Amino acid sequence: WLEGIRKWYYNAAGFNKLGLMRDDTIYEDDDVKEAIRRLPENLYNDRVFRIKRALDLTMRQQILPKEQWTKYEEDKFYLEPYLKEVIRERKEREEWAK
Amino acid sequence: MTNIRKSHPLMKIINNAFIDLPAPSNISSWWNFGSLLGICLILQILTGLFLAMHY
Amino acid sequence: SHTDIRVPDFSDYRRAEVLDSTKSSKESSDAR
Amino acid sequence: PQDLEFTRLPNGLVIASLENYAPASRIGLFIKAGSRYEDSNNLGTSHLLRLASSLTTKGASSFKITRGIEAVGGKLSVTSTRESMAYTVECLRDDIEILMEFLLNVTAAPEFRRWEVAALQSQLRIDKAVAFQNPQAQVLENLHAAAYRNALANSLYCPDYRIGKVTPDQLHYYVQNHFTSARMALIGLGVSHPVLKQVAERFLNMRGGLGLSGAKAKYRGGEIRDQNGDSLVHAALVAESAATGSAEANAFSVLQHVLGAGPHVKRGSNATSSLYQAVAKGVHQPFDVSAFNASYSDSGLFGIYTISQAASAGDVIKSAYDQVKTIAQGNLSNTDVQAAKNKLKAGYLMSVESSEGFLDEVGSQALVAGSYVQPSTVLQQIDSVADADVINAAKKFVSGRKSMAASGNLGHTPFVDE
Amino acid sequence: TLTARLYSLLFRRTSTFALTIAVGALFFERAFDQGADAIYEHINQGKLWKHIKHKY
Amino acid sequence: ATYAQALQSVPETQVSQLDNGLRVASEQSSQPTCTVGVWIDAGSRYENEKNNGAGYFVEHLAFKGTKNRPGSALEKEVESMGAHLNAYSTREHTAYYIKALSKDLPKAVELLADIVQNCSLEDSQIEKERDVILQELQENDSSMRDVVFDYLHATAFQGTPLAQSVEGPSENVRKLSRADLTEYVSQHYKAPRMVLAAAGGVEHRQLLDLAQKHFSSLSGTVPAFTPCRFTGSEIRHRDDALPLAHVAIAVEGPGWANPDNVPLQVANAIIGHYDSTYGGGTHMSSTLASVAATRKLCQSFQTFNICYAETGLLGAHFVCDNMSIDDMMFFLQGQWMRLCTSATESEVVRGKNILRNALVSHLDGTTPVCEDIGRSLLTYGRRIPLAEWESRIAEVDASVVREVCSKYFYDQCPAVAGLGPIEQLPDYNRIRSGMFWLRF
Amino acid sequence: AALPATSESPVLDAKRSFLCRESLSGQAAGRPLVASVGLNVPASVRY
Amino acid sequence: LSRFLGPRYRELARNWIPTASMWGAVGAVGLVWATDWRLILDWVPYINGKF
Amino acid sequence: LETWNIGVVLLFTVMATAFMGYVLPWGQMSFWGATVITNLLSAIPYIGTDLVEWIWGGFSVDKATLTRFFAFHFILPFIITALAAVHLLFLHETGSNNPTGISSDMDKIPFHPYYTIKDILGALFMMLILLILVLFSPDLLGDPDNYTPANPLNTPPHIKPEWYFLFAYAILRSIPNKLGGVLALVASILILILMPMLHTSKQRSMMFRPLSQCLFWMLVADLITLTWIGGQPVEHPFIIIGQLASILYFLIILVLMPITSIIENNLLKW
Ligand code: HEM
Ligand code: HEM
Repeated sequence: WLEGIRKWYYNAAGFNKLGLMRDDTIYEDDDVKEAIRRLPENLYNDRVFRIKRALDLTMRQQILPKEQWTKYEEDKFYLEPYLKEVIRERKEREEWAK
Repeated sequence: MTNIRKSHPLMKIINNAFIDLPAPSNISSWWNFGSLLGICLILQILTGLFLAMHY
Repeated sequence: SHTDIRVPDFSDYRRAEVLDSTKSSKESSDAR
Repeated sequence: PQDLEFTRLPNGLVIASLENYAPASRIGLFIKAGSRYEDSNNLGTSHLLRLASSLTTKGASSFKITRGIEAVGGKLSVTSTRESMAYTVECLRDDIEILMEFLLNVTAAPEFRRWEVAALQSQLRIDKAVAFQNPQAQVLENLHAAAYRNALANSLYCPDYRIGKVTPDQLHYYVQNHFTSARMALIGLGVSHPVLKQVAERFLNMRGGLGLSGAKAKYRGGEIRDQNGDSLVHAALVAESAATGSAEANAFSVLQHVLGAGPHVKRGSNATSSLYQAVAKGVHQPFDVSAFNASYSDSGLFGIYTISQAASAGDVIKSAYDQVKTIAQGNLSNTDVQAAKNKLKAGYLMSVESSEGFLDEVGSQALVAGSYVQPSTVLQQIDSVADADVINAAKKFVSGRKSMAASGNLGHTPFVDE
Repeated sequence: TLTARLYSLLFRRTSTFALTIAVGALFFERAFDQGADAIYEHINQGKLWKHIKHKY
Repeated sequence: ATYAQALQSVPETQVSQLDNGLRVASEQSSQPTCTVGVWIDAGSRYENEKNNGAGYFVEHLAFKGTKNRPGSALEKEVESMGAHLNAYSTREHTAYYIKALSKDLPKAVELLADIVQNCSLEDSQIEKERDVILQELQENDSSMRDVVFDYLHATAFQGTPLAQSVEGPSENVRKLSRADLTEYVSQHYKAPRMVLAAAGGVEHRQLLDLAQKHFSSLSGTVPAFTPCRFTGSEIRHRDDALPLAHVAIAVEGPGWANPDNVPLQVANAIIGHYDSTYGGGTHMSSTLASVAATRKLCQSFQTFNICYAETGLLGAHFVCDNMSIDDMMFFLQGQWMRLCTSATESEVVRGKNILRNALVSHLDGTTPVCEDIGRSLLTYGRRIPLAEWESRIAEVDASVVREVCSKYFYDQCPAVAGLGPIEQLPDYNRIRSGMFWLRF
Repeated sequence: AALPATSESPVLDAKRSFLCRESLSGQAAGRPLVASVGLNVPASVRY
Repeated sequence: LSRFLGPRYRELARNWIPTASMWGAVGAVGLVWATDWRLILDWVPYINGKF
Repeated sequence: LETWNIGVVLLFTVMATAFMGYVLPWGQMSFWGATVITNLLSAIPYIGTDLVEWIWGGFSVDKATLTRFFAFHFILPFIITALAAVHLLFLHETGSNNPTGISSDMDKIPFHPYYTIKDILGALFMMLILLILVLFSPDLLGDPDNYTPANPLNTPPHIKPEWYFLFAYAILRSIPNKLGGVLALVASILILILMPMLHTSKQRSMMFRPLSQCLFWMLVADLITLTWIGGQPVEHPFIIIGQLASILYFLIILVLMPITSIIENNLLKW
């Protein structure tokens, strides 16, 4: 089963122990910066507090209680469509440039 | 009418690099080894110079 | 009053190739 | 060069095409979507909509529209009046399909993305400040605000407080309620009629109906005065006249050209302008005066526009108004009305010389009247206007309630009542 | 003129300007050293080892 | 039509000549209105320092009365038929034209001949127009673009009559007499230097009969034109009270009849234009336009190709705040260099499309066509058809653009005008160094 | 578009002054104002 | 790479190839001159006398 | 990028400084280590031997080499000081990364009270370790043979460079070819310049990447293996061990780490 491996890897990655979603952990390049800039404000504020809490947690070398961990089946890929659209625009500019 | 630490041209840059610099609240012990290196450098220049007084 | 503004004569400083106002200055530009 | 072909589809959309065989083609989509369809809650929505072409649509991104229209040397323009919005694409006749797909994406499938819309609020301020560098823009805005209570009272420009607050939902609601087929006319100069029909078939099937039915414009009769110290005073004084396309409206056009409706001769003296001569009899300071005509579907404004020195503002206004009253008293010769008719007819024929002017005339005709009439009919309607019709017209202006808008140092400017 | 031709052929582009400078530096080093050396050995003629070596 | 058949179907400009040498040119349509005018090879470049401004003064007095139509009578006649009388003057050309109904062409033509032939030049009117022209000089001072282009002409063509302004200095305005103006008209308003153009519902045979009935009196069958040296130079007028700075930079570009004009115009279309009221902004194909929109570096920029008979101003004018002039220079000169060395075919294609669109869209209406006919017969001695312009554009590629922009822009001394808060306008040596690339 | 526009648009820039009646002539308004914008053209207003 | 390739970038390559090869000749001559590399310098007629 | 590249430059310069300084005592190990690592430069084609003899100032490592090495060793740490200043200048353009790999601008703190005291305690701990070394085992990390004066006519039976070169030494001793050995030794540090181009993960840090952590600690263990092997003679077991260790060193950085990051991306459904 591919999803067994996927849920195993999601547990082992351990950003759920900090209350983070997957899209919270993405490396922030220019595409991702524009994607975060296009978020609706409620999602942006949720992202900001989640990340601040995780930074506060790792500052103490602590993790959340297991009840508060992000469940694998409840991870919202909130940033995925904005990133896909940003990347589509970049790819279109490059196709024009050739 | 101003804080010297922020107005004075040399204190301005010292302040921005080592006092009022925004640093992440959660960088661990692995982030200490930058300053350690800067200290090591300094130590090597000090002892070395005093070695150079006799070598 | 901006039509009252004339560039002063620069003849004293000009290279001999461009002292005449009636001549194309391209014809000496490369040489200059 | 063929004849104008005009048809109206079952969805109520009008399509009119004239293939003149000119190297360039010009396509305009004309919509009943001016600022008269705003209410007090969405003021400035249509101004941002005017600025909103070249944003991302369902069929083409913003970059795609900008780059792909500039690739063919093309032009995309949006021109608004208080009652209409015209979207025009102009290019060479070989590239009209690309421009028409762009135009149809812009008008029928707009996306109004929240970040692009929030990055467009700054051009409301820029655009309005550039327009307000002309002192007449705000005087005409105030004249409409003071002449009307609700609908035509709305500015072509966004309220300052509404800048940064026109939401994408307001734009979507606006397009969904005003950009409907029985409110639209696609007019192509330099295209074939079946091509425009296929274009009108691939899109423009929003509702095939009348959208939001805007309110009737209610005459107010108020006065708005804007003291701002400007060296000159711009004053507009109007009464309600008539709706466009009527015998009374034509009488008001003839009256505008009897009184004087702009200069014919460069640096001249406006000798045939009776208003100008009346003002120049006693006012020896620099000035301008014209008759002002503003005809709309359900109403109109006729009056006088004056530009004068602050000190001589009252004298100019009284002089012009008393000349109009003298025409209302039955002092109007046949030669002056013949000259006014000649001015009006020549100006109408000269307005449609350009492709832009002819397209605008055909588009406004298709919206307001739903039918096209050749210039010869327009000219004989001007000819039919009698002397008593002009005398009304002048009486109706004199006896009619007045709305006034002035700007400048108004210490010597009269009020509507004095 | 000659300088117009030189500019049009060798000076207008910076790459060709630089190539002219490089070739000129090579040939200048050769000719300038040759001339300066001849001057120095004429001023000091008979005094140098080279002038007198052929006796030993 | 396929735009190749539409160009081939454009009506032909018909040209004839009177014995006096007056050329008669007309492009006929089926429109019920026409524009008919006289274009004269007369300008400020034909004036010296004592007469400078006389042509503008004569244009001022043109409609103020002739010996046949005193004062307002002429105006009344024009206004009584719905026609529009207009005039303009440049450094090389002068024009008087009427927009009339097609049935008013005889009278219009008559009205023109009188105007060019029999202007009263009455001294009382000369004093009134003296006052008017002084006030208009002060009005022109308020226009920063007009001032910056007068400055550009003054420094680029210093010592030559092309540095002169059209209106002349205000001292000449105060000193010009009736004898000055009568001499100017007698030496410059001649039939061999005039062209009677008409575009619209005008038959050429009828216009020719009108010209033979109204213009045949004119000069039958002499001081005219010396070349104007161009100078790399700068004129900087600093006024930090001005909100925005205007900067105009131009190299010596070709004259009217030079074919290099067609590729150079293409190149200018590659750089394009911009102001802050544009829809496209950051997405514009012009690199400078997109950088100016992204960074808000300027309020506007325009490229220009000003032509005179033998030289011209090829360059750019931009308006920006005090703290961005430098950037605007850097990105503009860079574009010039990028075109001289690495033009690239696709943007040459875009610029060619832009140029064709500009040429076709400009000639919309009787008045632009009448001006095209008159100015074209003055500058080329011919109306160049749009099919020919298309042939000349079609023969442009990136190699051609690279070569011509190299010939005119690369390593050339520009003339520079700065007006306003221009402290950050770069020093002339820095601009001059920006006119070449070390990488290339 | 391909053509630059009779007038480019500086916001925050004084446009022009009118000091004579000859220049003032034609500046009075006679028709309702229209507003025009364009992808690559200066915005205009007309009265 | 993908953002690269294409007709425009190959045309830019062709456009800058003469300048690139000219700078290559400049670097070549300068390197031959600075280090007195006889391996090439022995073939340059007048410079041959320096050895 | 900029601070990482400055750091690579700093690494090379610190290595050059320490190498030239170790010759200054002029013991047997000083002399013969200088001999081996300078003769490594003859493997450069065409200009190699001339480059070595020019660095020597003569036919071998001798008086000229020692005095010039003292001069370069004196001056180089000041160039390092300037490069560390530029390093920090580039770093402060973005601030510091953090262990999560996520931008932390919403949770920044002033440097002074917190990280001045944290850096001071770190310095005290470093001083503790250094002083244990200096005052209890001064010779633990050194070779006894450098207490013998240099003897150009008597090669030490073993010639091992300092321990902090041994990994590279092991890498250079893995491949028989002289020039390929030198190129591998330089590549084992120049490969640090490839880390940004080899990054294929969606996440900046390895905090949430278990398999990349596995590979990272394999790389650390392999570097420890190479240090051990470079300290050992070139003999039967150590040759094959060092060869596989060098291959693993490059095969992790260039191959295994990017593929594993791609697999981790897919496991996260991105
Ligand atoms: C002369 C020796 C060096 C000194 C004095 C030095 C100094 C510093 C200091 C003080 C910091 C900030 C504190 C920290 O995060 O550690 C730092 C960060 C950094 N250094 Fe160094 N450094 C040196 C060598 C290197 C080397 C060899 C590299 C690797 C190529 C490097 C790359 C970095 C990077 C990437 C950072 C930022 C780390 C982060 O924020 O996550 N430096 N350095
Ligand atoms: C980057 C900083 C430095 C490093 C890494 C460094 C490293 C070394 C090393 C490894 C040695 C050989 C130690 C031994 O005998 O076992 C040494 C010796 C020496 N260093 Fe340094 N050094 C540095 C800075 C300096 C400076 C700046 C000077 C001069 C002011 C200096 C002067 C000396 C002297 C004179 C010796 C010879 C005496 C001795 O062996 O202790 N050092 N250095």
